[PDB]
Amino acid sequence: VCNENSLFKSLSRYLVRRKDPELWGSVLLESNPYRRPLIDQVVQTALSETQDPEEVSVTVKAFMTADLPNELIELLEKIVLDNSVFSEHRNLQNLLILTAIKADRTRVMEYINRLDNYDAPDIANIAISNELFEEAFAIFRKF
Amino acid sequence: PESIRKWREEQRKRLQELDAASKVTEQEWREKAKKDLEEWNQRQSEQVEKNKINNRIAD
Amino acid sequence: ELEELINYYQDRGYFEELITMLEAALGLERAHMGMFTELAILYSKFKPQKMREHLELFWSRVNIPKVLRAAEQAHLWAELVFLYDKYEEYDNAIITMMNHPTDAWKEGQFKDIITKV
Amino acid sequence: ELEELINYYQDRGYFEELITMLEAALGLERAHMGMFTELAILYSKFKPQKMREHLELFWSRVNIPKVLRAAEQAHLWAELVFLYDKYEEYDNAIITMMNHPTDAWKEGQFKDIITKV
Amino acid sequence: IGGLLDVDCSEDVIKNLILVVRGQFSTDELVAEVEKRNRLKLLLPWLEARIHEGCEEPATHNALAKIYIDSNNNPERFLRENPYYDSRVVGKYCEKRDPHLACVAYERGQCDLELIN
Repeated sequence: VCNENSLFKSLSRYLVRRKDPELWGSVLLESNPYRRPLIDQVVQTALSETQDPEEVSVTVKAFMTADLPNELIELLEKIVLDNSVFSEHRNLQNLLILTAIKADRTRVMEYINRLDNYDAPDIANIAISNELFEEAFAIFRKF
Repeated sequence: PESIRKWREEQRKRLQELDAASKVTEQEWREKAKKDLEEWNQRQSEQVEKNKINNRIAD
Repeated sequence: ELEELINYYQDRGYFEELITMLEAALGLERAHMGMFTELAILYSKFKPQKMREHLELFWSRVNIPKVLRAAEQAHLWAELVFLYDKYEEYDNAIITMMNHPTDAWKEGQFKDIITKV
Repeated sequence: ELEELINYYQDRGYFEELITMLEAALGLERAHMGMFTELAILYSKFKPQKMREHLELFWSRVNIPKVLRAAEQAHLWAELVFLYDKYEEYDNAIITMMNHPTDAWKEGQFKDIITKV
Repeated sequence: IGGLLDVDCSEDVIKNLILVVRGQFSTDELVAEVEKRNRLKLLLPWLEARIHEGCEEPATHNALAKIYIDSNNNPERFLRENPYYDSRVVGKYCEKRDPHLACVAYERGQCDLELIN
């Protein structure tokens, strides 16, 4: 019924209350006309609750199993990193790292100076897979 | 009887003027904005060269 | 049917009859938004100057899509921006001021509403 | 503890200095409404022609009596009406708009706003 | 830990130590410490840990609420879902801060006299 037209913030709230990753995937049918539209508001609205990360986690798990490519998952990474209340880096930074791997854009460079509290070996492996051939050793000594 | 044509042509030509009105307005805005920079940079360069010839005596 | 009476008019070129029958159609207390939707629609059709103010009142009630459509049919962008505002349709206001500034351009309002992109 | 600083300023004649301090305060981050209130206050005593244009913004960030008294010290009547629009206190808006129509009256709003008392 | 309250030491050291064995141990005192410090950040993740373990110490819930107040927000449901702090204190804190939060607190707190006052 909402699909026609509605306050889709309400539907996103149902989502953040309907802990139904399968229903998320139902929303993630990849074929609905409003799908790009709907996601456009669901992202700008997910910021509303900012009190529990449970539905956050189930939504990102859905993202994983829905294998939503770049411009589908990491966009939420971006929106949430904006003064993240859950200011951990696990499942965010690492999960930003994987998105960066899938993206391989200039953004990945300033990722470092944007966040903190990471580990070396992962980014060392990726950077030797990336442009950084001896910056690996320089970061061994550096960061 | 497809009598829409009257008001239809009316509104069509109305917009067909409004466009050109908007365009001459944006053009005048463009040129006046250019004039702003042109009156700005002259004074910038003036003061720059002034302090430059005043202060080169060191390095 | 009310739309079908509309058709029952425009078929004969009863655009004036459309006007007249809307002239007292405002006398309502039990209907819903679609009436006002059509009202602004036929405004845009013939008397587009009047939907602005009234629109600026009943706006809280009417659907999104038909409004978007009729607003386009107006091709009155200095208004469409205000409408996007009412539906907080930022991106649209942005592109429209880009393509239709000198009609729709508002400076500080835009420079503050920009932060939602 | 900065209100007393304002007092310090104006008593010490630091009027332009305190308005500059206002300009400083214009971009704070973790501020309650009282900031904006005293902002409007100093506008009233110094920048009325700026006041209302600023007040177009933080309607949702207001205390009633402070801004009431400031406004009435300015008694910028149309601005008082705008206040009432945000606070839904129709009576006095009507009072003024009657005793101050020329400066402060519009027919459109008057056409319906009366129905609320 | 007395001296930790006393010290105003370097920054990371707390986050480093918090896991240590206990001594003379409370919480409603170190809260007073950070209130002198205005540096809520300290235990926020540790507070998360402690609470999601299931400690129904209102001051903890109260500490939660305080940092939330600090976080420029409205935890209407969070304070709502939490009949484990004291609605009275969480209301009476934000007197100058926000009528809405204290009022809905009294709502869930049934603070009738306080609603009045």
